Amino acid sequence: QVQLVESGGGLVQSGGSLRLSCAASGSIFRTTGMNWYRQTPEKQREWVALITSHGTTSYAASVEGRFTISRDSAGTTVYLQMNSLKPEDAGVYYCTTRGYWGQGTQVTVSS
Amino acid sequence: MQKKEIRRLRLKEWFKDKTLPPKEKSYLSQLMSGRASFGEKAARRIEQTYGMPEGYLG
Repeated sequence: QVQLVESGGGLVQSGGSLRLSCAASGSIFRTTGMNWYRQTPEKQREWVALITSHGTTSYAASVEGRFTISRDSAGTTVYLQMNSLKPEDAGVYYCTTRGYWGQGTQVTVSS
Repeated sequence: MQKKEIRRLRLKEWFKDKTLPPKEKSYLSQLMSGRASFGEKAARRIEQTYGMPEGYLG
């Protein structure tokens, strides 16, 4: 009923930057908030950031000040901009909304 | 517990693994504590705002 597609992952050097995107069916991100999560080698499903339908945001302590969550101009796509990446940001990043979950996209930090 | 409070318990549970948005932290806290009220129209509104599953709050 709702499908979600994460992209923008890949290999990135320590201290580098990357921008993940989440696409969501039915232009739902125009009127609905969402969350990002990640699964790292040690521990599982750790909340990362959120953006509401209002455009208001919050971040986990471990990424606050380095990650920035936003929408594209159309409002249909949500970005998780990352900078100053560290090896401990490596993992599978998932977008979620309304109980639905993307397949995820892998971030590998080299280094 | 009472049905009024279970709805507030659901909200608190949604955010337990999260930080509250600086701009929303006062209103969110009021809803969780009960100093602001929490009707059906509002419950659907909050669920859409944060992307909670439909009917998550009741």
